[PDB]
Amino acid sequence: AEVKLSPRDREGIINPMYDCQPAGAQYAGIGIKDCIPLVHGGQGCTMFVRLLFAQHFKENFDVASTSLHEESAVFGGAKRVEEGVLVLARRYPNLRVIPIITTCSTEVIGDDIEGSIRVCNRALEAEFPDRKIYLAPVHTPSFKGSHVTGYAECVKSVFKTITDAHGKGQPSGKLNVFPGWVNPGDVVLLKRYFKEMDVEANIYMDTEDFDSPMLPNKSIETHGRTTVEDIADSANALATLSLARYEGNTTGELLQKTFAVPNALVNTPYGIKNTDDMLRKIAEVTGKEIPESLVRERGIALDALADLAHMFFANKKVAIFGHPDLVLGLAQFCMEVELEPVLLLIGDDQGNKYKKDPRIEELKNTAHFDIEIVHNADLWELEKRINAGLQLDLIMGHSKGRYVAIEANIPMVRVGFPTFDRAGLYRKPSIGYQGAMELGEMIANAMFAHMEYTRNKEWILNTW
Amino acid sequence: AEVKLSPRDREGIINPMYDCQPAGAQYAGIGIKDCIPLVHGGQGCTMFVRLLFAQHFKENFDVASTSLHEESAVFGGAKRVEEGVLVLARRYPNLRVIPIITTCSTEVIGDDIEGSIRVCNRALEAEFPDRKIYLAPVHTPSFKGSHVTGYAECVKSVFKTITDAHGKGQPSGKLNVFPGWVNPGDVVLLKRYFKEMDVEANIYMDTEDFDSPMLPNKSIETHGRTTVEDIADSANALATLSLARYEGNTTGELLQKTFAVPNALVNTPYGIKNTDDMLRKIAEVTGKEIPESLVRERGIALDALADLAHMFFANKKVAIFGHPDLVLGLAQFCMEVELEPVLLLIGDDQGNKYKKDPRIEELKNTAHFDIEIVHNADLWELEKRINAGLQLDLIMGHSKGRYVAIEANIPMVRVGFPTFDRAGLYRKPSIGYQGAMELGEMIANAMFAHMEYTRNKEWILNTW
Amino acid sequence: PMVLLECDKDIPERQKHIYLKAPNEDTREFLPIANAATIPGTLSERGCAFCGAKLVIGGVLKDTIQMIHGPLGCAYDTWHTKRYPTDNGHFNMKYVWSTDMKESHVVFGGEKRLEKSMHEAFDEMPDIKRMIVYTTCPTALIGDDIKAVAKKVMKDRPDVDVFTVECPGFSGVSQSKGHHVLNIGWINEKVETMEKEITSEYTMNFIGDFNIQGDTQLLQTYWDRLGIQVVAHFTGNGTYDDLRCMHQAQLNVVNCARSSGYIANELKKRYGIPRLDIDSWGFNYMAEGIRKICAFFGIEEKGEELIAEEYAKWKPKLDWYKERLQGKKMAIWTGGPRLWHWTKSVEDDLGVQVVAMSSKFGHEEDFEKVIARGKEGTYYIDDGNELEFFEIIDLVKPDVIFTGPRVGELVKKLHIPYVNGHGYHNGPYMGFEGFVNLARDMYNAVHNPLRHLAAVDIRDKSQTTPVIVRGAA
Ligand code: CLF
Ligand code: CLF
Ligand SMILES: [Mg+2]
Ligand SMILES: [Mg+2]
Repeated sequence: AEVKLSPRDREGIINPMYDCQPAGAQYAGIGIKDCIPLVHGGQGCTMFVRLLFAQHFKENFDVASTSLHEESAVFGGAKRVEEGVLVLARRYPNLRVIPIITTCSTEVIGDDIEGSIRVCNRALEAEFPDRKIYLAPVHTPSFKGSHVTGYAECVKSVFKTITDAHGKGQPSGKLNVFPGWVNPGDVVLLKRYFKEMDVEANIYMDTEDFDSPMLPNKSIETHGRTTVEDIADSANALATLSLARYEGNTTGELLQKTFAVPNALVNTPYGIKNTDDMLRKIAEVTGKEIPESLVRERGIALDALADLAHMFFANKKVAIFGHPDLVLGLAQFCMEVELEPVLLLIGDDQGNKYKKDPRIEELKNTAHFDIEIVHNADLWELEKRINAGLQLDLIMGHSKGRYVAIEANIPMVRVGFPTFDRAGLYRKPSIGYQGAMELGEMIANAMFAHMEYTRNKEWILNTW
Repeated sequence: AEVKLSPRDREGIINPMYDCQPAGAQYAGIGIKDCIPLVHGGQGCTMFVRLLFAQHFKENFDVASTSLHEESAVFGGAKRVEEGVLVLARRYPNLRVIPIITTCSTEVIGDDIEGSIRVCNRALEAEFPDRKIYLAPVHTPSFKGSHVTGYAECVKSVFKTITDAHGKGQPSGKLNVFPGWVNPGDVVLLKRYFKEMDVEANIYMDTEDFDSPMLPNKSIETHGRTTVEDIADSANALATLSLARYEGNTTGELLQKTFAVPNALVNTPYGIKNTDDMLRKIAEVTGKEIPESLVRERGIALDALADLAHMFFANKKVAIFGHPDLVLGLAQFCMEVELEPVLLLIGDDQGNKYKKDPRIEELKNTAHFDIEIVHNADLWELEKRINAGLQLDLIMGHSKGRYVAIEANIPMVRVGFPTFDRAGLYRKPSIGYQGAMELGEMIANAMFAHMEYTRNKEWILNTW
Repeated sequence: PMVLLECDKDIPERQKHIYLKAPNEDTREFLPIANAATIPGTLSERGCAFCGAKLVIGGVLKDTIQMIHGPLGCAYDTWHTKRYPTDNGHFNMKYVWSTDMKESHVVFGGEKRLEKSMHEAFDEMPDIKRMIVYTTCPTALIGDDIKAVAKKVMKDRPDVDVFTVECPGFSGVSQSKGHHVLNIGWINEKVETMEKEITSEYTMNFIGDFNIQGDTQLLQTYWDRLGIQVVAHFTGNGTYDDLRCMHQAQLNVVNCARSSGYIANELKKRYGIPRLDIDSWGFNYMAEGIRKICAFFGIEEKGEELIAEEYAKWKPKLDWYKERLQGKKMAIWTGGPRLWHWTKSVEDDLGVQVVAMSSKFGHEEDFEKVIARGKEGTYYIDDGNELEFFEIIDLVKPDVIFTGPRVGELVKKLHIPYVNGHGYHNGPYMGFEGFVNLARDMYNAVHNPLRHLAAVDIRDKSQTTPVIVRGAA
């Protein structure tokens, strides 16, 4: 049967799937301890993204603007960047890292960000001779790529900046791990996996503490845990495990080229097989055995999914949208549980890469139903297909697609980013064995509630 | 404002909230390693309960019947007990414990269970010289109490039997913990709390492995983990912590009277305060400090619940049904999050006890809205009150109430036993700090889906 | 006096933006500079001019394509973020449109890309016949002539009408410039291009209300009761064509004088339509507004009947909340106008003391109003930033803060509850019923067990866990 790749047939967008590159660069930066990204452009480019992160996480994250105004848009914005760096340093005495993120406006007018960084480094060295602030140029014009590409670009620039400063030294015995754009609950699960395997690793970025407590001492703990030192130590790792081709593998490639740290790109670990293959690669690189505890967690997940697959999932048609690593990985997970992912939507201009993704051939060789993969897609592409008569049983995607599912009376599982219209999702893993279990149970529970509300054999939920 | 206790006003039952005593005794017994309960009565008394456990857990549990037939109804059933014990012992060489559970039939006809036990002990001693099988008489007429009472009775009888055999030994340094009738996920949570507090404890019964894996070697691991040796060591504990007045406290009282192990009954740990008070009690009896990790889990819970309480929960009217310890505990949790539990239903004839429960006073002094507590309730009492015009925003209860909520179009969170009409609930904690957070989130998500299906301000789920 | 906060020692220009009102001062000597440039790198709360045009005003309309000529981010960022329902299924909140600008368009121009996108949008939704096109940062910089494109599209598509707004984000210093450009362009290009049937002796426009959680729909129940025809709402639950008829009204009633005073002023100048400023938040304020409207039209008795009925319905609940909120301290950290709409109404009707106020983008006019109505001992902050908010919390110790959700989530860590001062918690908040709704949310936010629980350190042997008693009106 056939997996066909097709582009959106319209020039414009209705209902964008992703945000722009600068938004993704901000997301990368907020995972770094003692980091406040500085977004060089107009004020909206900062404030709307701070809101987006508050929608997903229900937390505040600090990001600053250079406040480009009309004078700077006409005569150049270098002084706004320079002033913003100094104002951050003067008011935030613990600040260590400032990714300086460009926008459409400051790409169009040609501001020389590397020049402004030289100016700022001299000014900071003179004003604060006992501090070191790392200024990383992040070139993220919004008229290319998407937040996915901006995330990858920011990670790569920040690693290049920090590792250029420190270089290679003592071998650390640790893995570098780039999970991509995942939730705090994903990072929790990976930390547990590595602990149970006795494998030391740094996870870039460590966003576990984004789910921060309300504490009796009123302290604010909502910070990235990845430090300058952690980043610098990437040059000394045993190996890099890159879980996401479009969300950090290019940093693993840079560390391989610069420092001879071997990069191992694996399929993103959605579902059982992809998790098995990630653990096999960890055991190969480290020489550590996979522990019994993971065989058990695997087995618990399979037991749970088996209570659902042939009863409730078989032959049910699914559309999936989100980040490309998530879409392709979830399509593989869906087929393990007898779902039929017939429509996959990926939301940016990177189709020349997607066509060469090995997971497309892996789908070609396991699917018994046609699959349409729309690249450069917007969410109108989904809604239009449903209007034209595509029969879906389930949608998997982020919350900005909610009205499509609501109006079409299709159950929808919230995955990826942002998931603002349900509570607690950022805490639940989607990757790994526990994550496959949790995803499968969310799917069933969404279907079950839909059978009740629609009175569709609701009586059947007794002795399954 | 008044908290009023009233009985069901009808003689008959429509839609019973609980099963009978022997079903609870069975539940107790299946948590013991190398235990097969023997239910002395007709065949339905076993088979229907084995089905009920398969509905809740999606697992098989071994329980045998004495297969009472017409001859035994005329002449007595003792020979059926005695044959059943031997046939179990002959065919299950690793069997160690057989609670012999009576039913309505065998209570009415007066079979002498203790006499049959003497016969069987002699026969087993002669036939299996190197084996010890513990036969516990469990008197559970179905025409009083309920499965709550039967669980309590079975735990007590088993404990009496095994501790009578072994007596008091060397101090263990451990706590005995009776959590009552809780899910595997609740047991997982308590194990974690004790580990984080460096408190050694036996949790009776340890049902974590009811959520068993599907393993490459095809092994069956769906067993209780509480062993004979663990029960016998109860006599040597430092203290007993009883979390459920109606579900195990009487065994903590037995161990206090017999072996001078001091019993501390605390409120069942639904919500924040009750969990706080539990942990304070543990600290007091063990002299161990509450760890920072628990302060942080509490704070994460609080932070999650604060995203919900005043926005979505305040002034919303709730009905709760289930076991008495769960209903009273959940009512307290609801009030912490600004829900209004206006109707509490408790499903058995133990009203004379419930009128003395200190948590009723705790409600009487905290509530600002009238609360009706209906004891000896059935689920028709909920339906009838809705039909007469009680306005509810939420129901919390077990799955046998599902059609009340479905037909009334009221969102329902599944708690307690059995929760067969949603996937995976047995693995999610409801007690503790993590449990409070998960309950709160389930509530919110149920509300959110309801808003979508009913088009009730569904646009509001964006920037909360 | 003007205040130099500790966190501002290195940006001492902030002193001119922060007033602490003290006894006997001539307030004329202490008016914060407002509507000035933002200081880079401060974590100012300000947004951009495009936001003020598309998100705040234009996007409220129920029947109009919102075509954002720019790269995709500006569109993504203004979608799923507002709470302005309609009576047509919330078309306005379900969709956003972009021209998806790419590098080729930056280099060689984006006018054809815009043209094609506009035709596509009209083709994909053939029932929708109205559109607003907005420029964004890059499309303004490259000089695309969107007015010309729109005239070509209207020639090719006689069924449509298109309005254009040149409002890149870097224009002005905040959202405010977007308001201004939209207002002045709409009066100049679209008012007086259509008429509608007049069905009442009494006609008004209601200017500067954006139907947050149904505020406009709630107020409409008053106008229907009074027999007054609203020619146009600017722009809550509104239509593009209603706004083309605004010159027909006898009276302009203004709530948001900040965003929408411009058009009221121009309608007065051009057409002679008087401008009436009211407060549509606040219980006693709403009665004053209805009495002024009715005095203008000579329908005083009708207004008294409405007011008497609403007081009988809602005043007892309001007073219940007042008894329990009296003396609580509040901060308001919003765009600007709500500070002057709310400082004295919460004091008069709920007994609440507003101790700190911050405006993202208010003008000096808005400070004149807020300082006139506000208390001594209160801080008045223009273009506040995050560190300042922490210092102000230390100084005034609020019981509740009305602000946006991200700031709400930050101050939660300090055990300070919030109410969403922008999108509301459980609104609407305008009118009589709405002030009761506001009060309820404030009460539930402050009288919340979770706050007391969060203070308890379970490791402290001297501490127990409290039980708090609440109430309900
Ligand atoms: S201040 Fe305002 S929101 Fe910013 S760009 Fe300018 S009009 Fe728009 Fe747009 S695509 Fe992304 S979000 Fe920006 S970098 Fe450009
Ligand atoms: S074999 Fe059949 S199901 Fe059994 S009792 Fe007899 S008719 Fe009934 Fe009833 S109440 Fe419980 S389940 Fe029993 S112990 Fe009595
Ligand atoms: Mg199972
Ligand atoms: Mg949080």
